[PDB]
Amino acid sequence: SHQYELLKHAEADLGNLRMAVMLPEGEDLNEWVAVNTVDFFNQINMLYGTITDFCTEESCPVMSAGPKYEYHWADGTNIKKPIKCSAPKYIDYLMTWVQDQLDDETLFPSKIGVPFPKNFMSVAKTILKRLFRVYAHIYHQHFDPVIQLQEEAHLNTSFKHFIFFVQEFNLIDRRELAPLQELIEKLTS
Amino acid sequence: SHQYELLKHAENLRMAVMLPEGEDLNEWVAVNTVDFFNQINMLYGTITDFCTEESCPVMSAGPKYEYHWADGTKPIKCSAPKYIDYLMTWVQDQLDDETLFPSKIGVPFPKNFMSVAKTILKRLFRVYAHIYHQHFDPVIQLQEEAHLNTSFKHFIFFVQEFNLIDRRELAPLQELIEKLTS
Amino acid sequence: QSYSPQAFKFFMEQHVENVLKSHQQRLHRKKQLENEMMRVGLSQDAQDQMRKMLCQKESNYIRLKRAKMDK
Amino acid sequence: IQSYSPQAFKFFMEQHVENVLKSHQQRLHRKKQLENEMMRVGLSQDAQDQMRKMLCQKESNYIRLKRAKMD
Ligand SMILES: [Cl-]
Ligand SMILES: [Cl-]
Ligand SMILES: [Zn+2]
Ligand SMILES: [Zn+2]
Repeated sequence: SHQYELLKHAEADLGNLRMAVMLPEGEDLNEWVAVNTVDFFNQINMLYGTITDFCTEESCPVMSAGPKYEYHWADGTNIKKPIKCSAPKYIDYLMTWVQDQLDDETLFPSKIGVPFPKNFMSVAKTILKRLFRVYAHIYHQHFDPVIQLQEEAHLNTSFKHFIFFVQEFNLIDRRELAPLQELIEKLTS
Repeated sequence: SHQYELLKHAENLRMAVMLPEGEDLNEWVAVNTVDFFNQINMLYGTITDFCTEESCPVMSAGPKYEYHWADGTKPIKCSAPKYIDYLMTWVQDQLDDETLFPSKIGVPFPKNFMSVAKTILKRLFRVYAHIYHQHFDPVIQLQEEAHLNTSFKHFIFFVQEFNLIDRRELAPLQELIEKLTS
Repeated sequence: QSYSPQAFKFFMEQHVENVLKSHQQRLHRKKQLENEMMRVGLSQDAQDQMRKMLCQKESNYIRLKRAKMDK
Repeated sequence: IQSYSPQAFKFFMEQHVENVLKSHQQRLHRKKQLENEMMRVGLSQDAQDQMRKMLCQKESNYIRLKRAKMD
């Protein structure tokens, strides 16, 4: 039933990002991807910050993006044997990890002359994947709070921008986009 | 004789330099220093094919004054392009330093900022002097006289506005400074 | 660290407006530079140089914005 | 050292001087406008000091970002 409420409340806000997500004339790709990645990170961060009091251990006993999909934490050298985590714990680990990635002067240079690493696009795509996992969990489990908090428009706009960017540069496979493809097909028209 | 042109569509310059109301001195000096750094950089960049090892065997601002390198770490007798290379590289390293030239908002300037700023400005003026003395005719022929004189007029206006270069350093071009500043 | 709803809403609206405006302004600087540069000049090498430094400045700006150098 | 063409340097210089005078005039305009409007509203001396602090901070920040690098 979640799909039909999600597709009912798709209409949101009061423009076209599709031109704005495009790589500007003569702009380095890695820098663009980095900037938008950090931006989306902040967005999703405070977004989840709004409904964190609804997202408790009891409400979300396991990291779920709908009854069909269930995510497990891993893929970090520290804490490497996969753990069956709850919503707030998993999301905590995720956002903390991404935060540590963005704060790394090696992967995301702060100085001007410092160039990006060779494997930057990969970890960028990883980050974006996991951020989408957060998006999916919020959209599936804690959607009623978004409605009552009247944050529906802002959530849909943020997600729309995210999807426009990702699709613009093909940074997330559709297999990961699966839990929300029904919505993605609608927002991208 | 010989008119100094100057440009043209605008010139305030004096006014332009003045420290704005309630503006930090170090920030102003920093910004203007960087601007002048770029200006002089591409300025010398246009006539780089004339300032060669053969053409200028030593960094000279006239037969009276001769400059030698040593700071980056025993003075070295360098040519025009080599000396200027060392100079601009050094200043570049100073500007890229996050300690002396803060990029963040909350980060304040060090206490000894004015010193290295004045050093930078001295050496940049040394470049101005060398171009004006040795490689000046190409600037004329390239029709950059107006631009060179306007840049130098602005530079001198700034320096004089805040007393950042001693007259002893400005000596090789004092005859010109007296003319441009009227 | 939890945020209030009104804060988030404001952030999103302000952010969207900022993105669209910044994009529009970028395109505006590019077009403006092209028009004035075309008007009373100039070699093609010069255009390439000016465009290069401009693009470098833009990339530097978005890098600083990325580096949260606004504080 | 990287060699720039003369047309580039000239163009940059011409554009730059005009930019300097314009930025000067605009700065003074913002300052005077603030002083007049704040005087009009009728405000405490502490409040006026606060507003001036914020304006000066915004300006100083502006030229700081412009210093390395901004567009
Ligand atoms: Cl994974
Ligand atoms: Cl010295
Ligand atoms: Zn949850
Ligand atoms: Zn020489």
